[PDB]
Amino acid sequence: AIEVKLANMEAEINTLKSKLELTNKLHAFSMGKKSGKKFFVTNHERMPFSKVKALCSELRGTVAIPRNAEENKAIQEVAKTSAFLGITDEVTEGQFMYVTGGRLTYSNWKKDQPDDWYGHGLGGGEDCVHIVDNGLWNDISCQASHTAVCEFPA
Amino acid sequence: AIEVKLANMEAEINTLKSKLELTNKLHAFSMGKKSGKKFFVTNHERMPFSKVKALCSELRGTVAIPRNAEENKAIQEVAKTSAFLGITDEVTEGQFMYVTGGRLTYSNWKKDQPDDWYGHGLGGGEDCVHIVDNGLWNDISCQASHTAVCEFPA
Amino acid sequence: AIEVKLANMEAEINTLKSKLELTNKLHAFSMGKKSGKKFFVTNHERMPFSKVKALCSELRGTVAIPRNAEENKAIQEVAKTSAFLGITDEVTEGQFMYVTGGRLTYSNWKKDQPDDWYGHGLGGGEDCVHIVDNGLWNDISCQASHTAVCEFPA
Ligand SMILES: CC(=O)N[C@@H]1[C@@H](O)[C@@H](O)[C@@H](CO)O[C@H]1O
Ligand SMILES: CC(=O)N[C@@H]1[C@@H](O)[C@@H](O)[C@@H](CO)O[C@H]1O
Ligand SMILES: CC(=O)N[C@@H]1[C@@H](O)[C@@H](O)[C@@H](CO)O[C@H]1O
Ligand SMILES: [Ca+2]
Ligand SMILES: [Ca+2]
Ligand SMILES: [Ca+2]
Ligand SMILES: [Ca+2]
Ligand SMILES: [Ca+2]
Ligand SMILES: [Ca+2]
Ligand SMILES: [Ca+2]
Ligand SMILES: [Ca+2]
Ligand SMILES: [Ca+2]
Ligand SMILES: [Cl-]
Ligand SMILES: [Cl-]
Ligand SMILES: [Cl-]
Ligand code: NA
Repeated sequence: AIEVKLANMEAEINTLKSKLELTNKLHAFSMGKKSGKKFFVTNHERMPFSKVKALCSELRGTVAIPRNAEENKAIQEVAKTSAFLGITDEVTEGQFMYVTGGRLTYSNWKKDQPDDWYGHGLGGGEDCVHIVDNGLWNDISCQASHTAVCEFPA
Repeated sequence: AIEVKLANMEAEINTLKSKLELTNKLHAFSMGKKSGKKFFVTNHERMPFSKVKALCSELRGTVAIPRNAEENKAIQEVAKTSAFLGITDEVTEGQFMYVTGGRLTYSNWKKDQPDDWYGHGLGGGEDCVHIVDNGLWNDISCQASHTAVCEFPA
Repeated sequence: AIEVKLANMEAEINTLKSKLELTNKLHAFSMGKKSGKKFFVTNHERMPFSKVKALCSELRGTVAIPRNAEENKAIQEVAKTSAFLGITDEVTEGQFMYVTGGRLTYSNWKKDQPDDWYGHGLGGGEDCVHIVDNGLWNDISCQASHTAVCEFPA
């Protein structure tokens, strides 16, 4: 009986694993995930960049990053309002990098941006990035609060 | 070795438990749950209060209860139509109580309400409570059908 | 030792089964599944009929099928755009059948449809069906791309 029960629990475990995989697949689908496309999700809450990174990390995803015009539009649509992007120049001023490492391969900066502005009064300049009107990018204070949009693999 | 096999399966189970918790957190996030805020959800189905309590309990949740003006607005936005609240004066006419216990702390009654109206000729007065698109409360018959909105802990 | 651990593992597995069922129930509820009604879900992606079938099947559901005017309205509500239905006459031209088997009963064809049109130039006639804007049906090429909408049991 002991070995028979053990073999059954292995089957129970494998069955639950496939069932949870199905649950995740269905959830992604109902939330709009498209075939061969990473999917962006948000709870529409505004918060400082540090909280956005922690929260997406907690969800096993990353802070949304547009790699091309298409993805930039996808993120804009999900957010509906201004959201943070996983891009910053905290490591080297003026040199924007993906929070997930590397130099930029695509950008959609607003005219006269990035300008590492200090006038906001929160302290320091501007090392974070958010997507504003018309999907254009603006460098903004990481201390500022904007929409949290997380990314999951295609 | 059965002991090793058993240890290995315990580990597999712990991983599934972690993945399921992740699934639950992502679902809430994708549905708009705010940090430190309660999670209100609805299927937009109107039904008698009895139905709503049973439904929310089945989901291990409870009928939505606004504890302040903020939450009242949040519930209003999710329901988008008239929704029952987890408040009734069924036990003792005149003394409204939370379905989860205790005397009302916050309220937002409409003018001329509660009137424990009997004119609905549906049987008895009005011992339940529902919200209107305006956000104000009105006592209504528990036998009437209104939107089901369940809440989950912050 | 061994037998006690096995008993606890059985218990751990059952609580996991229980929690997963609850996750599935909550997901459906939050997506709008009405009591005693089947529930329709879509990711708003357009794709050839064979892909829609494959996808719904992967999710343990089937391509949406309107069995009456109410369900037809429900499906158009969910689709928001032209979507394929689980109905075709691929087996025997002129005799529409449900993908899950059986001859078509309730129908809601647009005037002058079905017409097994060839002029589309995709090759062959029209053996699939899609619901357009207004809820009416049209036979269309199974090779054309339309919104994927899956249904799950009441
Ligand atoms: C939301 C936004 O774009 N803020 C920018 C700020 O980052 C800075 O560039 C400033 C320059 O004066 O202009 C503002 O409009
Ligand atoms: C939706 C609503 O407000 N219903 C109320 C009803 O509860 C009762 O108070 C009645 C007075 O006869 O007035 C109605 O307007
Ligand atoms: C979308 C739609 O209704 N397409 C139809 C097509 O199926 C075929 O019937 C054709 C014949 O003139 O008319 C088109 O309007
Ligand atoms: Ca079993
Ligand atoms: Ca900077
Ligand atoms: Ca700037
Ligand atoms: Ca009473
Ligand atoms: Ca009363
Ligand atoms: Ca009243
Ligand atoms: Ca335990
Ligand atoms: Ca045909
Ligand atoms: Ca046609
Ligand atoms: Cl900064
Ligand atoms: Cl009553
Ligand atoms: Cl065809
Ligand atoms: Na979900």
